[PDB]
Amino acid sequence: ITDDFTLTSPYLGFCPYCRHSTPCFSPIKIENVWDESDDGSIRIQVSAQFG
Amino acid sequence: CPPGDSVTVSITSGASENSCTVEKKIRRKFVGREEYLFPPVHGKLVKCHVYD
Amino acid sequence: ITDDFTLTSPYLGFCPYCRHSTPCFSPIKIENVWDESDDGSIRIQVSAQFGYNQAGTADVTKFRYMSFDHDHDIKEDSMEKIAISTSGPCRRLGHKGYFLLAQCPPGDSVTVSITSGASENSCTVEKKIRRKFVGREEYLFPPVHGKLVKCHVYDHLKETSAGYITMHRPGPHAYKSYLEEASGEVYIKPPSGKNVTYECKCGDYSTGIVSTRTKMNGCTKAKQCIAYKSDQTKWVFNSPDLIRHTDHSVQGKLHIPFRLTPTVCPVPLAHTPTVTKWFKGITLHLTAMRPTLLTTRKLGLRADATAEWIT
Amino acid sequence: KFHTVIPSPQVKCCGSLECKASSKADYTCRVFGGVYPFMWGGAQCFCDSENTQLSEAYVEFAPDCTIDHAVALKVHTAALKVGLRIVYGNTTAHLDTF
Amino acid sequence: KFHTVIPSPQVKCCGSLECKASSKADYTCRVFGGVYPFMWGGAQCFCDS
Amino acid sequence: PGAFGDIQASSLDATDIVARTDIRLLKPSVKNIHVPYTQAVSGYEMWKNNSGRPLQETAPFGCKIEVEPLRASNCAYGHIPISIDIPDAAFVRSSES
Amino acid sequence: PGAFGDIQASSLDATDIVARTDIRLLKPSVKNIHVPYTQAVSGYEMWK
Amino acid sequence: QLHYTVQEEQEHGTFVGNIAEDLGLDITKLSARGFQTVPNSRTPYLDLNLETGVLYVNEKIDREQICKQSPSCVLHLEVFLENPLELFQVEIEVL
Ligand SMILES: *[C@@H]1O[C@H](CO)[C@@H](O)[C@H](O)[C@H]1NC(C)=O
Ligand SMILES: *[C@@H]1O[C@H](CO)[C@@H](O)[C@H](O)[C@H]1NC(C)=O
Repeated sequence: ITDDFTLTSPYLGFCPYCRHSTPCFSPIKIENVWDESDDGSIRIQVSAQFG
Repeated sequence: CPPGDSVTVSITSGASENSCTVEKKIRRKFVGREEYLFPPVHGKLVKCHVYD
Repeated sequence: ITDDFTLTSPYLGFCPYCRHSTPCFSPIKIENVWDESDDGSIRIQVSAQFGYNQAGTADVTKFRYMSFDHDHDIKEDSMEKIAISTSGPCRRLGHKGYFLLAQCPPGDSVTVSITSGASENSCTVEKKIRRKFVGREEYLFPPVHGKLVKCHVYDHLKETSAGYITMHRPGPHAYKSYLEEASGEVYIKPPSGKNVTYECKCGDYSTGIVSTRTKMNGCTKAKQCIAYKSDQTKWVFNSPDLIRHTDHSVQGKLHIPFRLTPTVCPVPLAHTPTVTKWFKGITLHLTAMRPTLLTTRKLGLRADATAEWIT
Repeated sequence: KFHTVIPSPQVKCCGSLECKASSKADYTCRVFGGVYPFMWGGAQCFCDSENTQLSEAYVEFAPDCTIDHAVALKVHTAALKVGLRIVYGNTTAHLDTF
Repeated sequence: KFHTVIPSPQVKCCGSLECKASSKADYTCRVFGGVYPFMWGGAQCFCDS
Repeated sequence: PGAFGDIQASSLDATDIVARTDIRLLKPSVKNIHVPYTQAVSGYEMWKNNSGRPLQETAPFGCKIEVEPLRASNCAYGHIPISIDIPDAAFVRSSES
Repeated sequence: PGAFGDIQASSLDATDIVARTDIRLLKPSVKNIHVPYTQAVSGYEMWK
Repeated sequence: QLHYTVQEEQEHGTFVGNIAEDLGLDITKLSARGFQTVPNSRTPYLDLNLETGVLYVNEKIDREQICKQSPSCVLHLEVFLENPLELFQVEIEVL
């Protein structure tokens, strides 16, 4: 296990939509959306690194 | 966010713009019986499982 | 045939649903909507020329206006202020002359509107626009893996036609602010140096040309003489809220843009069913997440075909 | 799918009109009387309800029917053709015959 | 409710690449000959088809 | 008026377009000028709603049905007799077999 | 594949995860590198 | 899937990058396999030579206009062929 975050890096994904309705390369590829809360919450995994 | 069919995420700068959508069937959900839209102020307190 | 936009002018329409939900005369009246493409792109025909300056010298950031005035003149404004809407905003992606093209979400009305802050207006009509697909499996947005079927979509190219239009001579358009009646007679007040006709029949029929000279006659009512400006040069499409000229024959013809052409078009593939074997019959255990067509037929003399959309 | 074109209405100031016969696709005309039409600048005539307007309408094809039309046919007496593949004594041949 | 997890595809430039058999949950592994993959910079493999 | 076939033409760019579609005018009431009308539903799109299944999945005996010459290609029924004129040079002697 | 008992395990976090969910791969038709696949619907939520 | 970079303030007829040799196509088969552009992805600043597959520039590429039209400041194009029915993207990034 680790949390030393300076040892990782973001990457480019490949998304089926883009800004203008075509599949193109993008740095904000969404990998997974998990939707099993009880007030409508949503956990998104992207390819970039927030925070 | 409200229910829909896709989940979009986008940066809105102007120095760069991208977006990426997957289709994901989001619909609203309730707890127990008596389907509702906003949690009331007068009600019974039951057990939920929410995210932190 | 022709494409000379230094010779046609925009005109005021009569839109059935203005911004105040009341039918008013508006320079942004839309007249036809076409939605037969497979990509959700529509083609709106407005009564204000797009992509041209005031004389019509084809720059791609200004549009002719046909303003409201006591006088009768045309003007122009920046292209950035035209927004198309059905059920939320949508995306302009072409304009030439009258027509323009946009890809808009499924709603029920079609709105175009200038968004200035000086002479702001809108105009809506009703049109059952909704989302369509190609093939046999239904989809939300086109996939990243599957077959390549051929679907027909609109060009975004300006200089392609699939169309034809009739454009002819303009009609007489009288005003009531060309007149004053401060005494028992009436006086014609033309604009500043124009040739203004009249056809007044109080007593007996009259005509003539008046160039900024207050004329009277033996006439006592304020509404028995009309007077319209005499230009008769520009051309207007036969919209049903104009008066025809006494000739009303074809003078020129213009291009409808945005040809409907064939193109290749990706489609999803579905999960191939597993099949159990029993006596003179298959049982196919099969999944889908969206409505997907299954059809079967025997290979004998009776086909006995079935078809159902399973979900 | 058709396309209703409607040409601009003809108004005769303080007179009378009548329609002829045309030959366009579903021509339909009938006159009126007692109108008093207004434009953006009103009072488009000069006598109180003594005049007529005309009203004509017809149809033609759409500008998308060059892709979206439907060709009606009338078939009879189909005659069959067969492509064969004859091989005799390790020597093949390909034939197409009626 | 399960969670289908796909690791990154191995690509070998003009050499046959068969895969082993492991004991994870529902392992499945097939080869595909004739690829020519593209990243953001094209031609990720130097050996045509 | 109101079924398949209320527009007729020889070709699509022809001029002898004949049609009836129940277009009847109405008397205008409002002071602004326009022309009101009413018309039946386009029978072409009414056919297009509930056309049914095409005959690429209803034809008996199982055959692909092409369009551009209107074939009914490659299905199977009956027996066809033929007779083959074999050249006699492709034979061998019974004193050789 | 397609009903309850789709994936099984003795404990919750143990590595004896016997499973069968009818996963099949597909040959990719786009020049971009990705791995297409189709799969049976989740058995536990169809039971749910 | 391609990626090209056109330079700023380009004139007419300047060669940017060639497509047909990149993806294993022949010159005489381009007219046979129905080589056109996809109508939706066409750009006014780039026409195309349909016989050898080279990609020149039609109008004078102004950066501040299309940077604004597209705040990424890029360009997009798709071409297709019809005898095996394949499609592939071509991206152009003006700098
Ligand atoms: C008005 O008409 C006269 C001829 O009747 C012409 O000489 C004059 O130039 C016209 N005025 C304008 C402003 O066009
Ligand atoms: C073809 O048939 C002839 C006689 O029918 C025989 O002699 C010959 O060996 C055969 N060809 C081959 C390749 O075996």
